[PDB]
Amino acid sequence: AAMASVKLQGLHKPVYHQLSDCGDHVVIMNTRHIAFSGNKWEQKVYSSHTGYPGGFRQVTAAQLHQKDPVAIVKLAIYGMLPKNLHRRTMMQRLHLFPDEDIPEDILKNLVEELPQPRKVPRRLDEYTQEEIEAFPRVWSPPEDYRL
Amino acid sequence: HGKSVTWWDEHLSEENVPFVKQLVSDENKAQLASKLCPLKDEPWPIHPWEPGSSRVGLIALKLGMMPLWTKDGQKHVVTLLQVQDCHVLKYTPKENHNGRMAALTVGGKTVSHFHKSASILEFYQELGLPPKQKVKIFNVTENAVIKPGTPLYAAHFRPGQYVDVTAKTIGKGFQGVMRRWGFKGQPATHGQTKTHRRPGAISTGDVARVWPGTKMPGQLGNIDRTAFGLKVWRINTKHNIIYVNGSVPGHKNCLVKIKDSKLPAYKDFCKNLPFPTYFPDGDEEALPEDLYDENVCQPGAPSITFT
Amino acid sequence: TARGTASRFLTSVLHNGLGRYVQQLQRLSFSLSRDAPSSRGAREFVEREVTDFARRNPGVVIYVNPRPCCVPRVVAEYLNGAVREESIHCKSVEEIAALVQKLADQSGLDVIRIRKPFHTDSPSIQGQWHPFTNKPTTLGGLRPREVQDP
Amino acid sequence: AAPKNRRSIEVNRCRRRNPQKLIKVKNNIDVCPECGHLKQKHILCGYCYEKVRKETAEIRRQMGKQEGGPFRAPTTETVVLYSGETPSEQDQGKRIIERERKRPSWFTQN
Amino acid sequence: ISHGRVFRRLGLGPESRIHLLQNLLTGLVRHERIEASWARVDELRGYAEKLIDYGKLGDTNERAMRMADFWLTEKDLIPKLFQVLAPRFQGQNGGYTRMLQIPNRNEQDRAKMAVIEYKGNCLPPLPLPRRDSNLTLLNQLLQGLRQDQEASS
Amino acid sequence: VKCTRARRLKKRSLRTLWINRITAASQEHGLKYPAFIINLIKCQVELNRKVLADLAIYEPKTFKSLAALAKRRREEGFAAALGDGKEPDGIFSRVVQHR
Amino acid sequence: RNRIPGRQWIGKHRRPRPVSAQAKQNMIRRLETEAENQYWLSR
RNA sequence: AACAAACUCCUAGCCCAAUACCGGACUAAUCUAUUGAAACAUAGAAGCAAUAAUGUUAAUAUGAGUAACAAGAAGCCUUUCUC
RNA sequence: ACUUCCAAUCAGUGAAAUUAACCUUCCCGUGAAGAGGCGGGAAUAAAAAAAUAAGACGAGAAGACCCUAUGGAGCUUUAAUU
RNA sequence: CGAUGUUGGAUCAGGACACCCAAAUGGUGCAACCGCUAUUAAAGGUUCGUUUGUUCAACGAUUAAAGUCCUACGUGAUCUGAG
RNA sequence: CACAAACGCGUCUCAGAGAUAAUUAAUGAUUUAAUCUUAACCUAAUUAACUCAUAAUAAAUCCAGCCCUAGAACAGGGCACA
Ligand SMILES: [K+]
Ligand SMILES: [K+]
Ligand SMILES: [K+]
Ligand SMILES: [K+]
Ligand SMILES: [K+]
Ligand SMILES: [Mg+2]
Ligand SMILES: [Mg+2]
Ligand SMILES: [Mg+2]
Ligand SMILES: [Mg+2]
Ligand SMILES: [Mg+2]
Ligand SMILES: [Mg+2]
Ligand SMILES: [Mg+2]
Ligand SMILES: [Mg+2]
Ligand SMILES: [Mg+2]
Ligand SMILES: [Mg+2]
Ligand SMILES: [Mg+2]
Ligand SMILES: [Mg+2]
Ligand SMILES: [Mg+2]
Ligand SMILES: [Mg+2]
Ligand SMILES: [Mg+2]
Ligand SMILES: [Mg+2]
Ligand SMILES: [Mg+2]
Ligand SMILES: [Mg+2]
Ligand SMILES: [Mg+2]
Ligand SMILES: [Mg+2]
Ligand SMILES: [Mg+2]
Ligand SMILES: [Mg+2]
Ligand SMILES: [Mg+2]
Ligand SMILES: [Mg+2]
Ligand SMILES: [Mg+2]
Ligand SMILES: [Mg+2]
Ligand SMILES: [Mg+2]
Ligand SMILES: [Mg+2]
Ligand SMILES: [Mg+2]
Ligand SMILES: [Mg+2]
Ligand SMILES: [Mg+2]
Ligand SMILES: [Mg+2]
Ligand SMILES: [Mg+2]
Ligand SMILES: [Mg+2]
Ligand SMILES: [Mg+2]
Ligand SMILES: [Mg+2]
Ligand SMILES: [Mg+2]
Ligand SMILES: [Mg+2]
Ligand SMILES: [Mg+2]
Ligand SMILES: [Mg+2]
Ligand SMILES: [Mg+2]
Ligand SMILES: [Mg+2]
Ligand SMILES: [Mg+2]
Ligand SMILES: [Mg+2]
Ligand SMILES: [Mg+2]
Ligand SMILES: [Mg+2]
Ligand SMILES: [Mg+2]
Ligand SMILES: [Mg+2]
Ligand SMILES: [Mg+2]
Ligand SMILES: [Mg+2]
Ligand SMILES: [Mg+2]
Ligand SMILES: [Mg+2]
Ligand SMILES: [Mg+2]
Ligand SMILES: [Zn+2]
Repeated sequence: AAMASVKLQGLHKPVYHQLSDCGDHVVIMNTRHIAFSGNKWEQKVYSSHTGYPGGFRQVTAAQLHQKDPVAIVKLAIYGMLPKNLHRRTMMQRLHLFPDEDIPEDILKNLVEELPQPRKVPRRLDEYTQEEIEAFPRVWSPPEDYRL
Repeated sequence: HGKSVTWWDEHLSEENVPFVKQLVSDENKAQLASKLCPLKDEPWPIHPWEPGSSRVGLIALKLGMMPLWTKDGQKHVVTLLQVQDCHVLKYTPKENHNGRMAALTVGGKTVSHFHKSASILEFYQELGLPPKQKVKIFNVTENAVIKPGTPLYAAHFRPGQYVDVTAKTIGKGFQGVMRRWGFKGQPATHGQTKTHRRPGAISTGDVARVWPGTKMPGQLGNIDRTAFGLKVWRINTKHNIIYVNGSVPGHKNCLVKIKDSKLPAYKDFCKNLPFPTYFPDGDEEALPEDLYDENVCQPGAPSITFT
Repeated sequence: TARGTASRFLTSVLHNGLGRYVQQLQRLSFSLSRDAPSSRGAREFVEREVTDFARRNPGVVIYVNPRPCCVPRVVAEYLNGAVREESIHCKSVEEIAALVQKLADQSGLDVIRIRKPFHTDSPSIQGQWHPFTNKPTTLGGLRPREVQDP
Repeated sequence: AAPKNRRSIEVNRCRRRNPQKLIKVKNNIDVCPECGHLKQKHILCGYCYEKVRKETAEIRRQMGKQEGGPFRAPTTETVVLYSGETPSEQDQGKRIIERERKRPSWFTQN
Repeated sequence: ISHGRVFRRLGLGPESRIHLLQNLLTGLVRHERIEASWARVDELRGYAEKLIDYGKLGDTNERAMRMADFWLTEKDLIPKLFQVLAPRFQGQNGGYTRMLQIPNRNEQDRAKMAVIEYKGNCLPPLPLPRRDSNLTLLNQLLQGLRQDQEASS
Repeated sequence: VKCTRARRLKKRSLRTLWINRITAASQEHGLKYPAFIINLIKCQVELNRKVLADLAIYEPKTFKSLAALAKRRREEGFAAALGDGKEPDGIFSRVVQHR
Repeated sequence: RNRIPGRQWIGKHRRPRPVSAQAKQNMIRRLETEAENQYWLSR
């Protein structure tokens, strides 16, 4: 959301000004595979009130992502944009897709892809045999121990 | 251009008003009688029944109520629902209506051409049917699709089945809070001053507002309601009359949406029923005049003896 | 306030001062009195400074019309057609000289709020910023997720 | 209850000029074929009916003079005859009303 | 909730409702053409239709005489009903009276007026709304259909 | 009253606007605003934020050189810290005093 | 839901506002300056 | 690091906040003494200045076209009916 | 349940308390200690007619309770003067 | 204090859980039944009468149970005025 | 129940899947035992909420007039054979 919020407002254009209608579309794909840091999948809760008495609903982050795949990302951006009346206008330019299923119309409008903010660590099975042999063996286990 | 309002009878001469009525009347009979061969006009393929399949309902007219007695001596009240003119109008593909089940459109009883919109009349002209009064949307699985223009009869429901009823209830206008919600009223004689049917306190002092769910006087009655778990006792063939247990919503001579019951207990109770609908031509046999449930005391049956 | 009055951009009339400088003041007309005590400042200015002022500024025409009046006035007209009324009622000799000298240095445009303290024509030297002025070009101009034709 | 503040003219103009409160135009106005005046499609012509009502009053005024009593009513049918006419064979046996003016065009003899 | 109610509340109550229609009906019998408020005239039409039915019964029937005694408040109209109105109406069954909407009264109340009259009255005819003649352009086009239809069928 | 207070705030708001434009044009070259300013002052280039914003918009090439100058100066500062501290000042880090 | 009784900066119960890392540095910077102040006044 | 004040530098100056009380310099509009004569000057005098007293008089709104008020019917027009 | 007077629509005449300006939302927190206006967030095309009275510390009477005033008066007496 | 109308009931109830009932469970000086005690859960429900102005309390009958408390000890521009 | 209706004291209908808290059990390491695991993988028994399947709503642009089991007004349903 941090880099997506900047693009929507236009804070990357040196011609930026709040009165001007400068603004750029942002297309975010693979929003079902977001990785919440720490235990925020079970601790962070999104709450809303329907207005009617007894209509206070609190939903865990895991539950909300299981029902609406794009709700987690949309709410994060929806709270980081400026709280003026332009927030509704600039949210319409944000396109979210749960997976890599984008209509051909949207694909033809793209220009460049922003780099990923977090470097994805690789699992053990993704390391090549050259890397495994390159890393030294720290210790020598005894031969008589049963693993 | 301030064009003046006009109606069909404005410019018709006295010698042509009967002629126009005859002209439209003859077209209706020719069009209706030309649809009486659903299986002889290249119908869509018919698939065998499968678990979890849904059938097509009807649009019927509520006549009235009759008492009915069962073989155990108990008394039941049945509502006479008559199917006057029922035809499937249009078919919507699965992915264009809901994404899970296809939609089949069913019309109501015949009405006059002279009091419908241009688009509505044009739509029926392409199909070749007289205009209908009420049009409802039915959710039907892909294995029970019916070619549009296929007539439907009251034999579509066999006695012993449980059906639902959806229709607009009796509108009682702008009714007070006592009638609408059932709030108790204030006493009538122990000094009460200009307060006998008012709701009273409507909120609390602290909140300083009225909650959205608060009950207040307003419109009552003219809304869509559904009745579930109504058993079918008797089916009449020549008059196309359906008997349903209990009371159905809606006033007399109204149009009622009838469908198979969606309650969990009454699931998959359509294997022993016509699928996708009753075709009189295919059977090539005459059904009984009246179809009775096994627990119904027929009018031409011997008197009940508890010996 | 700014929202109450009009505004104009910093503009020089007839591109003055680019090729040559032309004194935009055109004429002055003094309406003083020979007997009113309030016209003493005007009378002293005419006797002493008017003759010397005309020599320094040969491009202006000075009219003196001593007539019965109560409030002495000086009217200055400029080339662009703007006429500015002024009052020299009961002012000292040196105050008149400062006021007249100020009228000689004004370009004649309306005295309202100036939106910007600068004016320029064709300021986009070596190019102006557009969202494509700093983005590298991809081989073949391919979109981020575009499949190659072959 | 009493108002809390004075309503501004901006709010009042919105309420006093709402399309509901404006006068709706009428599109069912037509010219009467006989007299050329104005009438509505579903309403009898005002000028033509007033023409009939004035004549009807004169006929009824003549009848009153032919029955002096307040409780005198004919036991037979009534026929109205104008100047230059005589009762027909089918019109015999009925009371006769005489009017001096010529028979009007709109009134039709049978 | 006024579902199924075919009557209207007029005057000071159910009793005054009959008396108001009693005076109007008496005026209608004597004069054969009266004008009143459209709502009151609409109610009067129902009674005028059935009063002729009692007249057709005869001068000897006791119920008809008693029924006509109450409604005809002026006693010189009973012979008229059984000897003029009833003999005149023998052919038609329900086409006894006509109702047309007179324009609004030129007074403050601006009430909706109506004119009620008996068939074959001895008065100048009302300006009835005449239909288009068969020579009109639309009627001529439709008459072409009828001639062609009758030629083949 | 609001006219005078806004006039005081007019200078603050325009200064804030310029910094956003400078940050926007600096992030385009991969250099943050805090690094672009301190590493430019070390080159004894006394340009206020007003003219830097104008160079950002109307001088895309020149602003790149200033951004290039700041990045080169910054990389020299880290080299001295990484070393023993006895390294001679960088070719761009030499301080010239006018007297 | 949770309120600070009375005024939030006076009384027995106050706001739990903690000292920040920036505030610690400000104290040290003034302390270093004042440490130099009392050395030049020594002799 | 950075961003950040009525603080402090920079360019020009007419070169530093305020409630009760106290000090000073100017001044709108009247009349009079002399000037002035498309509306002023130096003086001398006062019924000498109103965004605020549930202020006074007069006029306007808002609440509001809202609350509330009245004529028994038909006709031949003033005669018959209903109470 | 049903009638009449009210009521709502149409035609005529047409008043009152009230009113700083209002382009007059909800929640939590703050605050002269109970916020439509502040702060953090939410909601949000504009108007009309008909209803219910939680809030605008609603409208009405310069609080009758209570205290103060070297402010009054009525009543009683073993107050003072007479 | 140029007014924040004051007990109880009637109407409508919003909320908390320190739970009276309804659901799940640990312990017992828990064999079963009837109990005592502790953890978890607030969507729904929590009676009708005699006396007192009564809230409270006593008593009769019953219920799965007749919970505690906040809401200007909710609610008089909705009613009641016994106190 | 003196309207062709309204009404109760009368009649009719009332539901599947996921998901959980305390708690219970399997496999097993830090601690080659054991051990329900703010150790991992898989898996089991299990309150109420809650969410959802599902059902209701569905036709842009005849509308003067009359009728209506539609209705304050405005809307809505009928007016071909009746
Ligand atoms: K405190
Ligand atoms: K209220
Ligand atoms: K008080
Ligand atoms: K509860
Ligand atoms: K362990
Ligand atoms: Mg109704
Ligand atoms: Mg009651
Ligand atoms: Mg009273
Ligand atoms: Mg009463
Ligand atoms: Mg609130
Ligand atoms: Mg309504
Ligand atoms: Mg009716
Ligand atoms: Mg009436
Ligand atoms: Mg009628
Ligand atoms: Mg506080
Ligand atoms: Mg503190
Ligand atoms: Mg600063
Ligand atoms: Mg000072
Ligand atoms: Mg003070
Ligand atoms: Mg003076
Ligand atoms: Mg004064
Ligand atoms: Mg004034
Ligand atoms: Mg007042
Ligand atoms: Mg005043
Ligand atoms: Mg005046
Ligand atoms: Mg007005
Ligand atoms: Mg009002
Ligand atoms: Mg009224
Ligand atoms: Mg009116
Ligand atoms: Mg608003
Ligand atoms: Mg608050
Ligand atoms: Mg706010
Ligand atoms: Mg805010
Ligand atoms: Mg009203
Ligand atoms: Mg209202
Ligand atoms: Mg306020
Ligand atoms: Mg209050
Ligand atoms: Mg008040
Ligand atoms: Mg006082
Ligand atoms: Mg007292
Ligand atoms: Mg004292
Ligand atoms: Mg005293
Ligand atoms: Mg005294
Ligand atoms: Mg005295
Ligand atoms: Mg004494
Ligand atoms: Mg007050
Ligand atoms: Mg209570
Ligand atoms: Mg509750
Ligand atoms: Mg608990
Ligand atoms: Mg329990
Ligand atoms: Mg209370
Ligand atoms: Mg009370
Ligand atoms: Mg009251
Ligand atoms: Mg109240
Ligand atoms: Mg009392
Ligand atoms: Mg082990
Ligand atoms: Mg759903
Ligand atoms: Mg319609
Ligand atoms: Zn005419």
